[PDB]
Amino acid sequence: EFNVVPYYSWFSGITQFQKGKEFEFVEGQGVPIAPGVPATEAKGYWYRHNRRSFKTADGQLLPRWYFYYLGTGPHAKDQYGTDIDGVYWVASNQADVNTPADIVDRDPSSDEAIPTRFPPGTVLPQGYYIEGS
Ligand SMILES: Nc1ncnc2c1ncn2[C@@H]1O[C@H](COP(=O)(O)O)[C@@H](O)[C@H]1O
Repeated sequence: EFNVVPYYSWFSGITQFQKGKEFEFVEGQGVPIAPGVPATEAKGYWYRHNRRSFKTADGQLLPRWYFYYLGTGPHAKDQYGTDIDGVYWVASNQADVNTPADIVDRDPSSDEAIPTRFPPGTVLPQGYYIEGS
């Protein structure tokens, strides 16, 4: 949850459930599927939301990552592929990463998030759960 309204991702998040496993994709992979989007526009980044829990007298949420098309979201101005903590860049090999994706953001009610799905052959990062799946 957010005490500051986030930029809305077109897609459901990917949640870490095993500590220690790194968030990664093979180069050319990792852009979630949206109907009608040309592969030339399949470029962007996953952004890590660190989550924080409140203290109890019991006994820790792990991060959840959200996808943003290139030139959108909280890192809209950062260059593709730049080392930034909490940003993981992904792109189809059809995409030119020197230009922002031609994709207006999501919301209001207008559209709900698309459950995150990847094409056959995608190496899925172990230790992460794709929300919606
Ligand atoms: N920065 C964000 N933080 C939390 N939720 C977001 C964010 N951007 C968009 N959303 C939408 O809120 C829902 C949470 O994602 P998920 O719970 O993993 O299914 C998703 O449908 C998101 O796309």
